[PDB]
Amino acid sequence: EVLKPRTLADLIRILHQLFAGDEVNVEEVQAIMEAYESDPTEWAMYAKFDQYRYTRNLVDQGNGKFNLMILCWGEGHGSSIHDHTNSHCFLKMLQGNLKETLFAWPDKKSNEMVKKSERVLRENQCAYINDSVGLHRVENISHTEPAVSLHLYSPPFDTCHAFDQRTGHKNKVTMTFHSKFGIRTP
Ligand SMILES: [Fe+2]
Repeated sequence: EVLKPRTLADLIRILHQLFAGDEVNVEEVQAIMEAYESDPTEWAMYAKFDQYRYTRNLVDQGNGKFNLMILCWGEGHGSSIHDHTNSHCFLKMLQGNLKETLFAWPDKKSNEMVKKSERVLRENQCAYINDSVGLHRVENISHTEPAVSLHLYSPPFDTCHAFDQRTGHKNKVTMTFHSKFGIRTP
């Protein structure tokens, strides 16, 4: 029932077709990303880790329609609470496991932020978020093993906001790439 890519290259090809138009079937993209069976022989060239924080590694620019990247989570690495600046955001597990915590948006007043959902993403699972869904934080569940995830953002974006869990106040953050196309960045 679901088109199953046999390789990461197949998946990218399919994604080029699915984002060529103006409409994006979210459930269709999600099912097809999920159907790809993570194969580290195919993506190890992108899996470039850092000791202290997670890294973002650009895989494909999707003809301007999306960014496809691989995120490498060291032992214990996690993100801040953040938004996704009005884009579609798909995240699929390639190795290990991430805990996703969804947060409600803050309003004007200062307040501890409210959790709306908490889950662990299973092997090969693809999750979806946008700003209407909520904010989230994601974290490697393991302090002894890495996690690796495949992210697709459409349209692409280079800035987002990080949120202080104690108050709801936010800061603009510029996103940076650790590598592009398997090549380390300055
Ligand atoms: Fe995110």
